[PDB]
Amino acid sequence: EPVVCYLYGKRGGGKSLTSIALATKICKHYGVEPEKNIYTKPVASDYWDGYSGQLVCIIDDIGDEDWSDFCQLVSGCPMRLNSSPFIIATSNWSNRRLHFKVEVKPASFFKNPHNDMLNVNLAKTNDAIKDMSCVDLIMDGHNVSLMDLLSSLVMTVEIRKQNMTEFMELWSQ
Repeated sequence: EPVVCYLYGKRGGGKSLTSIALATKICKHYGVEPEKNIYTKPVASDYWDGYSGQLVCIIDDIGDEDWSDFCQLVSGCPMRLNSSPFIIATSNWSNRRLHFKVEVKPASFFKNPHNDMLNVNLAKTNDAIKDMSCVDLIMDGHNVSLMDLLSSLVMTVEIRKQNMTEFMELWSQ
């Protein structure tokens, strides 16, 4: 049902900021108010209870084995009313359906020297927040931009907006 974008990396490495940036860019793409269309909560069995139709859902800090819990959340995702929400998951580490796995770490210039975390002040002054160029996004082995990721997610949604998945299975045999 839902396209899951899976962002992982070290604490304070930029995965959280990126999840929100991606979330709001998804909302802007679809002509929708971000502050009303981002449902973000730490992973938990009652994650969906407070949900009320936000376009984008963020499932945070998938740690303490939380992966079985998060697998349930995806399989049991509710519907929307435009028909699935985008799902962004964050986690310290990586690791079967249609998904995007993206490692998030600071771009070399913006890695804090004291700790290997993201220097958000420096990214701010360097106008590197708007496009999240302050961050390295690593997907299928290579660096990718936030807009590339957004564009890829939106396109595969448009692909599934058609009702082709059955035929694509057939065509793929």
